[PDB]
Amino acid sequence: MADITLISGSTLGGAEYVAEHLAEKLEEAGFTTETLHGPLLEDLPASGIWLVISSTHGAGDIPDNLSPFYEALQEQKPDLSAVRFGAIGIGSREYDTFCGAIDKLEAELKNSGAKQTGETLKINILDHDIPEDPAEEWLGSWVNLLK
Repeated sequence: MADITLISGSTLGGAEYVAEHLAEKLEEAGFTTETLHGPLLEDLPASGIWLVISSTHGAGDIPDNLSPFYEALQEQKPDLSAVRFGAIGIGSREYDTFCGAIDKLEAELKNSGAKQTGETLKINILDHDIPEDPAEEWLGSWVNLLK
């Protein structure tokens, strides 16, 4: 069983790498985890502390792995007023769209009544594979709020 189910979302695998890396740090922090590839709303209960991670294909298109979640949310707009979530966008950051794919997924969670925790992370993958600002630092700020 997990207590922070991550919601991995890439076609390339970049979000799967970041999700696995984050999940390891969470396990060392003492919290149980899972790395659900592209789950749907009908496979997530209305209460929990989730962590949505999405590639951005350069144009704001969410990867087809996870993009149906945006549609499943807005089509049903259930009460989700006890979901907490985190949000990460990943992509080649020199593109015109700019870790913006994640915004749609978080917005419909927010609209359904959920709320974010921490702040939204950006992860450039064009040139480096993140250089210098670990997701580990951001995760520290997160566990400090979700406790």
